[PDB]
Amino acid sequence: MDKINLVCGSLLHNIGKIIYRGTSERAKHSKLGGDFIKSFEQFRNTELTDCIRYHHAQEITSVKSNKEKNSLFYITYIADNISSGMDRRKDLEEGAEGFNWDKKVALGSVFNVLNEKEKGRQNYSYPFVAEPLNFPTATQNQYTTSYYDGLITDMKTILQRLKPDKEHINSLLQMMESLWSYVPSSTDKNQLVDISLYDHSRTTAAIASAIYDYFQAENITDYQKELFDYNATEFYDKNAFLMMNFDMSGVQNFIYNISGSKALKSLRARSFYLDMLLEYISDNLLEKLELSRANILYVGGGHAYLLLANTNKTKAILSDFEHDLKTWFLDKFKIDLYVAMAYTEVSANDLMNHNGHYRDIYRRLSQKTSAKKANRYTAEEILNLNHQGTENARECRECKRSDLLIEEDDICEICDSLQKVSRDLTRENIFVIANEGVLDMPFGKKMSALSYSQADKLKKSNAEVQIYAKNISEIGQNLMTRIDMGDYTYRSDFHEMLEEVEVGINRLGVLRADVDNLGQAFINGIPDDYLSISRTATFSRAMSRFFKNYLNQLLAEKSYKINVIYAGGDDLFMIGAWQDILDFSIVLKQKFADFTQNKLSISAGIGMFREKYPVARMASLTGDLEDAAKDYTKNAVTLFDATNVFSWDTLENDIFVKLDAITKNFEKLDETGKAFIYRLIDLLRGVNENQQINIARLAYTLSRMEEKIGKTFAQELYNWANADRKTLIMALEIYILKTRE
Amino acid sequence: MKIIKLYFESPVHFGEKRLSESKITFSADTLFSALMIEAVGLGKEDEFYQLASNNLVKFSDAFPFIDQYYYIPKPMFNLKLAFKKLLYVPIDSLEDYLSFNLGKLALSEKVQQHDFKDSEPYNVGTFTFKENTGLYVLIEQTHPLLEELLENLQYSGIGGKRNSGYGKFKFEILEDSDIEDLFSAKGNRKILLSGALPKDAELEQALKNASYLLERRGGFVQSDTYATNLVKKQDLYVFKSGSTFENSFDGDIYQVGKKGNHPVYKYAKSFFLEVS
Amino acid sequence: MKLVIEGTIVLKTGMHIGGSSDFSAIGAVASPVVRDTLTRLPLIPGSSLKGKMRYLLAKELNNGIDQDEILRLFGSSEKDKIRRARLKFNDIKLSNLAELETFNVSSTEVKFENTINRKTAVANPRQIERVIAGSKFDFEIFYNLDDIKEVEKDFENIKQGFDLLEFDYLGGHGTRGSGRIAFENLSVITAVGNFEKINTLNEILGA
Repeated sequence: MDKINLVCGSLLHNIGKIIYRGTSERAKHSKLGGDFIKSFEQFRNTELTDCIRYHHAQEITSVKSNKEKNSLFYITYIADNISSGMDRRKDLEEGAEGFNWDKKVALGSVFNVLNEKEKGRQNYSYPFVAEPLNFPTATQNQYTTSYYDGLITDMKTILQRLKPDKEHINSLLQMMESLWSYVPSSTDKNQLVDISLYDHSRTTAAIASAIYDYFQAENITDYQKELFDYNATEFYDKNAFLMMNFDMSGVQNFIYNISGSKALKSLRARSFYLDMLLEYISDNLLEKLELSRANILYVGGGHAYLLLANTNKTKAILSDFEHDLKTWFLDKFKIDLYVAMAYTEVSANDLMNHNGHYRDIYRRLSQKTSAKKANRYTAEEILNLNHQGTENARECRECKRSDLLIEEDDICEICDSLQKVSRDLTRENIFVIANEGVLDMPFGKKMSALSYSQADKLKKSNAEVQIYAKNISEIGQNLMTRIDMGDYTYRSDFHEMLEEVEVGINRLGVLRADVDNLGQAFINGIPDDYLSISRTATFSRAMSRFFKNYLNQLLAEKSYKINVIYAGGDDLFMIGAWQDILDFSIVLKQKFADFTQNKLSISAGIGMFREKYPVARMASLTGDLEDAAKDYTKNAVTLFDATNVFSWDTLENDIFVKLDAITKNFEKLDETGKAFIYRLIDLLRGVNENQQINIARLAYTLSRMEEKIGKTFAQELYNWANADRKTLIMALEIYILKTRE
Repeated sequence: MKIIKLYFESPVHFGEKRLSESKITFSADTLFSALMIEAVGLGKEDEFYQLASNNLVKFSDAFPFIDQYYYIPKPMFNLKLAFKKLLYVPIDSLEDYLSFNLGKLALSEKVQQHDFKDSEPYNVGTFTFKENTGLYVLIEQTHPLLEELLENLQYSGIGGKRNSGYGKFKFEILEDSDIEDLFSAKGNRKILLSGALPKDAELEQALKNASYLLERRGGFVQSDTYATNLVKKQDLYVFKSGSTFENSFDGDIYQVGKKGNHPVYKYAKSFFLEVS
Repeated sequence: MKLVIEGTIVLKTGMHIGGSSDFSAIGAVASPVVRDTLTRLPLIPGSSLKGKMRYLLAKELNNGIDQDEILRLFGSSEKDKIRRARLKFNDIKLSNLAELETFNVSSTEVKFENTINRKTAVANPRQIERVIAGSKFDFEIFYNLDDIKEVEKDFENIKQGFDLLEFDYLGGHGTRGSGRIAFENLSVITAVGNFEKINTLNEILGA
């Protein structure tokens, strides 16, 4: 009797209610669950059946003695109670034939509750378009049963390739994130319609496995008396949850630990490598915890928050995992990389949020993480780390490091492995790990990152081998889990990229962007009244999801001549033609505003460089530009220089309507440009210091060429050059930069 | 206990890993390495080492200072409790703790041209101090020898990119009594003020309730006598200057070169500011 | 024990030194001159003066067919022999801004220039920022008096390099009429130690 039954009863839960809201069976939903049971591979044992068809309290009390103990649905009952965030004691639950349940209501958006004490309470919902490209809106929405029976026919014509056992939880979870990302959790009760039921099922699976292993260690009997002879508080007043975390420190100085030639490739290599190390470290911890991937709340750039059980065996394996992971980083990256694992304990009552106390759970986890960060290494680690020092006449140039260097060539083994694996890395390529690979990972298993080629034949009898994917198509014996990484590349040669452009100046434009005010919004953004854990999980997972898949799709739908180096919430770096970079910055800003319901701000910096320019100095200069943008302390952007800082609406509206007006006017003029525009820019940049005489010369030239450039355009230029002056200089400059042959 | 104030009239390059970037201040073994190389310039290096080995010459590292405000790196505590952006606090304002901008970093772009070949560029990160600021070095019990060596060092240049053309300074002692009483005080938690590392038999007693970062501290041996090449140093790992310790320790001047024709030392002795 | 070679650099032509990676506007100066990053006062980097003296001194010796003199003046990092650089250069800042304010002119200018394609006969204009002529530059160079028997040949070589740099540019587009400098008010003073025959060093260099 193992946890496959319980995790399947959690993840496969409430399918009967989502078909109850579209298919007419007005009987009690327990019989609908039982009739849905037997239409699979085979009917299972009584454990999973009683798990999924008994979670209704009167039926729970109605079934005591006709069957045995070891209920394994009491778990899912209080699991739905704790995952809900509020209480269901004796009331009829959802769709229980107690009232006229007219269920036709869509899924509310995560960002409406966000920061409601500063800007009030908005409300939105998620519409449906027949990943993929869609955005929540402020209009009422509706789903139809035809699409439901179509999706269930697809689900049950592709679902039978899996076996309800331990390892297939990952593959059903991959198809669950493909399918259930937009289906609601309930219909009424606004406190529940904020989140999708896919992550509610993930959370329920995590907490169910947690309480199961908790009761497996404490060795207790009579779940019925304990949980129902009192009203399910005696479980809640016990410590049974360990919500630990991960924190890589100094990721930035390892991403930018490059000074060699191949600095384009090594940048994307390191930015991929840190994410994939965090992925395998978390997944191997769950594997050694005999646990599914549902216990991950969120994995991001350098952070991985988890939810495990509170048993002393987990403490022993957690300390062993500490020692192994710490020693493996101290072997490879001497002080450069460090993970800070700290566990915090919470009672089961403590995360129900009735007495509050959730943002201080994040705060306590931050305090313990900073406490372990303050005292990193023990005594013998520092002693060994000083004793292993030796002197040599060679070093690598990126990793300035005097050991583990290859022969005949002077680049360190990770320092060259990253460059090679960055060279052979495309969109549909697959990532594979085994005892033989290229890139070093703990605990002694490497990564190959091989393509669809002659080395595909390892997937036949791929024991002790895991697969990390970009796309998922096969759900039989393939078992590919998705890793979110964005690697759009137009041509990969900058010369061909510029040579295809034949309209403007031969320059290479560079975008660096980051989300500002992301820190306190990620830590404490959702207000304390309508506060949920799965809402935060959806928040951060949707942010990373947005950046990766919508960035690749927005750059795929229009043939943008942009090479993405790496993406993420904290970091963005794209090098391409300056025309496409400038025309795509407004697109990315507006799509981010549409996705986040324009309450997460964004700042960026556009730089512009010649064809053959070094990428390291390029990235540093554009990072300086976007830092000057974020120094303004609001959302803004710098065009090519720190002296030209514009707000996003200011740039978009003012600069682009002035540019479009200038382009309409000077096209129909047969002989005016561009010498008039250069004299105009000369006056409009001389007017900064000598303010009066340049305004006089401006009026003189505009009435001089009133008969030539247009009656209304000249007076429009005279009006614009007094009201919003500095905008028009940049408008004319980017006009000539666009129209230079 | 005395002060050593350093007025730079030229840009500096205090590299920490590579030439393209720089650091605001310089460390303690950087100044000790400068004094050793200048003392073997004068031939008095042996008794300078015997002075610094037996505690009569004990200096911290360089710290920023603006007009009548002496700074230290932000001491980092086990504080259970915006000013989270600030890297330096004034040295006397620790009791208040329980605007600031000296200079701006610049990057200087250079080249090396070959006569019958294309050129090759290299760039140097620099730092230029504002007109009424610089760096200061703490020292206790000033010696005539170090007053003679810093009088002689200022025409050779502290800093990295030499002898093109950056590091130059003029110093003056200008002892102070408003901050000598801070160092005469005793408290329960003692913060560090120099890149240090305890001896092997006391690192455990030094490491009880500490708050620290390691820093790698290596490089290349700068001499014309150490073994006919450019040999790297044994990368010693010392505590960061902004550390705190509840119990004191005494560092050592470790020999990080043991293969050339002369030893190469590295200053890792402790310097504490005792506070409640 | 240590000497200070102090003089002035007086410009006779432009002397456009250096390239920042600052973004150039479309109608404005590309390739601005190097400046102090905090004073914004025009500047001769000491690496530029050092490199030009090393160039002219190395091209002078071994006439048309390096040597211990050049390596012992300006350092060496060759794999076999390494020598500490005796010379110590400094970044030279502009000194006569009090005098250039008297003439009511800035210390910098823009030079306007083009090339012409020979087939298509279309010009191609450029603006280069450039220091004006008549600027002064107080420079301090420090000599490491480590050996007494070589200081005479060393100071002979230093004055030879100064005289060679008098007939050649200092930085930038010198072949098109820029960079011509002259060295006046050259003097040598000691700072620590005491050199006995400082006067013959003053006379071999200030002649």
